[PDB]
Amino acid sequence: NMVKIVTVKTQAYQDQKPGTSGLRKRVKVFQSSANYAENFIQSIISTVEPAQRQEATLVVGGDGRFYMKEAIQLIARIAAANGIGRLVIGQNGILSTPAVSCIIRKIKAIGGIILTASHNPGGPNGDFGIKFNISNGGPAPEAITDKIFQISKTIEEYAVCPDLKVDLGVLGKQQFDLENKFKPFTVEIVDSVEAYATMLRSIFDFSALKELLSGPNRLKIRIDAMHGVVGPYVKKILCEELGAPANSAVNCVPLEDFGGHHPYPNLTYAADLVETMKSGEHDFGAAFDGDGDRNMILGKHGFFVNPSDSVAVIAANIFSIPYFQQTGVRGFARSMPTSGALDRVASATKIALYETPTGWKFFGNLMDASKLSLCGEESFGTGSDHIREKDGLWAVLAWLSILATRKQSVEDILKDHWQKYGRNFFTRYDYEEVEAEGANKMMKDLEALMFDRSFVGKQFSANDKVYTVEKADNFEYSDPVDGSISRNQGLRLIFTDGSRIVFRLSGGATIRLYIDSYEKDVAKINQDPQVMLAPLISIALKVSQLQERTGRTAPTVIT
Ligand SMILES: [Ca+2]
Repeated sequence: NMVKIVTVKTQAYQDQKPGTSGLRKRVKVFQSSANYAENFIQSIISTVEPAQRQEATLVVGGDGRFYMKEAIQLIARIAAANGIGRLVIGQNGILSTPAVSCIIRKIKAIGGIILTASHNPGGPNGDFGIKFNISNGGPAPEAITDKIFQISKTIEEYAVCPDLKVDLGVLGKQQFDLENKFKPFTVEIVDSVEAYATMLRSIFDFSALKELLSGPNRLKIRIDAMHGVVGPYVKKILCEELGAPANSAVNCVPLEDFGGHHPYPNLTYAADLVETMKSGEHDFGAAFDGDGDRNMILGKHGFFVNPSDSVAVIAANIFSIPYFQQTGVRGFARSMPTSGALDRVASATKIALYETPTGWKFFGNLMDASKLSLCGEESFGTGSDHIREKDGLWAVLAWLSILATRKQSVEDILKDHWQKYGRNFFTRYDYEEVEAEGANKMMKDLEALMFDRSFVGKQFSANDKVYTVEKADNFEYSDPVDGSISRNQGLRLIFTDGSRIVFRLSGGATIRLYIDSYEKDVAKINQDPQVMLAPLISIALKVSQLQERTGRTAPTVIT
């Protein structure tokens, strides 16, 4: 642990873009491309001014996928050589994305490097990702990721301590003396769960939750971490501390290949959990994605809570949670394609509702302005301003808190909610890997059609019901915090009855078609969703001429 600093000549790569969720490549790319990881790590660290490196701490950890520990060792060797004073690293390299955000904010780190590719498959033939978060605990913004990219493109050398090796498996402080450097390099290995659990212990009423989850008359739960990073969090918090029986923790051992499956929480990737819930034995089920910031919520018999409804239900019962009883509710937000269910709650309770373009930064900005308490995305995303990433296990404890106060089943809570606010039937059609020319033509033609002065007021017949266009545009957002203007964020068809159709191209092309059908009638709100959605789906396909432009007669995926 007495080690030399050396300078390594390297050759730059041209494709190392950090994106909004990190640099992601196949594992084999990282393995076969000389200094691929080294170059990128150096580029991140070179964004930190030399004068500020010794007093800086970086938080480092990841989702447990293959190659993670090797990448972490590399980050330590390079951080040390570059004069970064300290790393804080989760035991075994493990930290969920929400735990990283938690720890950065708690210890006032300059940021963190997260070894995750989120839900993407891992293993020797899978994907790997390197994500950079800054001092507010959230994703590095474009100005920073721009700078990292620029540096990586022309880098000709990096600094490294080749003989430095960190023991990731044992808790505590390891110090490294660097040759011809006065100050030591320090690594603190922390328990992967402790800080995050201590945070949750202050947010939620663990006494109430222990009462709910323990004993003969307990709420019966099945919580599926999909062999990813949230596993130990489930075991240590829900089972060990809150007393849920050990069987409650499903697929809660992190695996380097996530068990050979894709850790994304939806009805088909988490098919095993759904089949478990179908037996009527359990009251509540949930699944998480690989790095822990997405969640799916299930009730008895595998009743599916739509993510757009989940955030609305949490909003409508938000003072069941001690944190909000103390902060108050500062605002609500959803991404524009997410259903308008949250809006109904916000309008009725007179709380601001922010409708943002797709992406974290819009939520993070509003939170940093003390204007946003609770946010949701239709893509299984739920969060609050307790940190600056979405948080799947948090959403689960929010649901458990509501179940404890309401003393009703998941399905009955939703039925009561629909009765009170009306129901926003919702689905998302994905058309994957469509020919770009056809997708682009479809969008440009539709947008032109929508811009015509006569389009507003146009009527579309169902069947029975007539839909009337209230507004039609290509969504634009002026950020109230950083002043940026986001344009071309999705074609919106907004109907006078509270329903909407939205088309986006994904950022082969992917078309995402979102259908939001609002119904107030008692005779309609408990019908089957794809049946109730069929009229607007028909209207959407006809006005867009999607089949004509793409050759597709059906979506690839329906959620
Ligand atoms: Ca994720």
